[PDB]
Amino acid sequence: TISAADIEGAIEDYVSSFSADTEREEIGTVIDAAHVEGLPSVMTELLEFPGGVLGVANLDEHSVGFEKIEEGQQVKRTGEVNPLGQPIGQGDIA
Amino acid sequence: TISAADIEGAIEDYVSSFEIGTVIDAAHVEGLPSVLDEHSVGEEGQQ
Amino acid sequence: TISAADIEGAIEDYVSSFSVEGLPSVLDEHSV
Amino acid sequence: TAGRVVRITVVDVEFPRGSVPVAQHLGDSLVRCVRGVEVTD
Amino acid sequence: KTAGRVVRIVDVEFPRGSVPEQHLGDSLVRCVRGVEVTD
Amino acid sequence: RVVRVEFPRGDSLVRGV
Amino acid sequence: MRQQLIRQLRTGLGAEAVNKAAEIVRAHVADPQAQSATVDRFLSELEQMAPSSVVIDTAATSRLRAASRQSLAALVEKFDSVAGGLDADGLTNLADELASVAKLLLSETALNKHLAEPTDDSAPKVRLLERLLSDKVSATTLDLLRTAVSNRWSTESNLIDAVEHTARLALLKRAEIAGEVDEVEEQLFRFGRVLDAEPRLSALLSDYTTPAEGRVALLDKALTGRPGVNQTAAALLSQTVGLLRGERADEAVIDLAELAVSRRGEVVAHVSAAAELSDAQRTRLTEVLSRIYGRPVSVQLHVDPELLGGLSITVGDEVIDGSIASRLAAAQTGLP
Amino acid sequence: DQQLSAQGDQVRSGLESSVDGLSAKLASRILGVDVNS
Repeated sequence: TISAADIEGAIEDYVSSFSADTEREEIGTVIDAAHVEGLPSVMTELLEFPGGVLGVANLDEHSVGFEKIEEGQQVKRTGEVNPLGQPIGQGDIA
Repeated sequence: TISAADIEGAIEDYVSSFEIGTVIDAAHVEGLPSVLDEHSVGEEGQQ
Repeated sequence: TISAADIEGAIEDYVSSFSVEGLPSVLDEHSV
Repeated sequence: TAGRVVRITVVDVEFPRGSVPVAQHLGDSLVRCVRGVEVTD
Repeated sequence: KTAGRVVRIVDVEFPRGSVPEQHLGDSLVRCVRGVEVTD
Repeated sequence: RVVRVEFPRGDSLVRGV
Repeated sequence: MRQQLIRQLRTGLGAEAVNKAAEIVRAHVADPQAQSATVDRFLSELEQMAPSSVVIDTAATSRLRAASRQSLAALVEKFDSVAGGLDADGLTNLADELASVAKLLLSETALNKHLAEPTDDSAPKVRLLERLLSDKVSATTLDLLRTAVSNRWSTESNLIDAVEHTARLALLKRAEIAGEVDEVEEQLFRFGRVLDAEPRLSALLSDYTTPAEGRVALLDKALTGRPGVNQTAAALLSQTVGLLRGERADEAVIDLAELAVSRRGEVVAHVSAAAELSDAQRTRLTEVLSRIYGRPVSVQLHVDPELLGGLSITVGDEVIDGSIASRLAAAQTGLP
Repeated sequence: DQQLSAQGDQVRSGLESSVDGLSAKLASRILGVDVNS
């Protein structure tokens, strides 16, 4: 009794509602690995590394305290089941 | 360019100009040369 | 108005020109 | 006349030259009580 | 080029952007001084 | 002289006397 | 397996749809007019962006501590007061003298240590300076040095850094007097770009173990000594490479360019565009960036093909990412 | 699961038609302007 209508509806709802609003975002750079320079206004915080990797911001005047992470990569600040809460493959969790 | 070797004497006068120590850490006191290493002697800014 | 060939030639010419501390050909950038 | 957090781990704060108040005096106007947030004596 | 050289004996330095995929910063990685190294 | 010893020529740093 | 079956079907359908969306995006972007339209749309979006709350972007010399930063502010104010009447040749002499004094201080570690140690009174420092080099430098140079040493510096190295800064300011001022500030800005940015493109050359130039004269000669023979190089930019770059203490050559050139633009009061904005912009587009971008950041901004273009459209601006530690490629990546990762 | 597999294959084959439309819509969102293709 697979409702092909449901399968179509999920994806069309995702596509139609898709939105990625550009935002003024503060970035740092990995200096070694993984210390991050920059991110002047990071909280004592969840950071995003390329490939969607997640890290946790040890703050010093110099620098802040799994896909490949390399020196020079750009690190973004988020401004805020594996321990992250992501399911690990029954599907997304509301 | 410019070069000089007699500067060695000149600096002496400057250091010869000045004993009072000043607290830098807390406690370490800089100064008191004739009184514990080169940097300092084993509230900040106090004399 | 810059040619990479000129840069390569100049740097190679200079490298030829000027070519426990010391012992470079003997362990880190400072000393053995 | 107000400090500003410098290191966070034990918060190393930095104050103006004459306004140093705070569990230690690291020297160079730093005491050891988001970086850069102002701290009042 | 894009090939590194041995700095410390091993800490190997690479040109910027050529760092092989422990990174010590300043384009160095940890894996005779100055010998040619390739990745 | 003594620093903590200083001699004319690590760096010879092997007060004021 | 039921819910797993729906999950598999949704995953396959979404993957195929997003792959075709990427294909369509790349096909549409093929047209340069499409690139222009995307840039215009992103600019339109920028006009709606709220002005930055942190009007203090600074970051030109953020590495300086509060004490040394204030001392350098006083020193640059004194230099600005002094240089008003000085002539172009006088400015060149001042810059050369300051560079020589900076290298002298760097060589003589003890002298710099003594002359940079903070103290309540400065008269001994002034006397030491005068005895050392009262005659070897002009009156303006000696006044600048005495003002510099009168203040306090967090670290002895900050003193030589400040002297180098003053030399750079003198060179920039003589460039300004001739009315060639924009030309020297462009030349400095181009030199930074080429140094970045040739990391081997920068690394060779970015060592202080070798004699400074040799590195300056290399710079002249390779990059600086060319028919089209502006004289002021040549002198500034040669002086900077001569006085290197572990800073990367490309980083030093970028810092020089940033300081040059700062003197005008502007701020450098590194806009990475998919393709070249139009004059109207450039003016609109400058206006929107200036109003949002609250300060006039000089825009540096870095044409990058894989951006695929839009722009990617960066000022200080802040980045505004309008690249179409970023949208495609988000769509790829945004699947349920 | 053979019957479930049969429904899965049949339904994915059937949905292979409308999929194109979705792609276009998605493009329109990331291009920011409607794309007819």
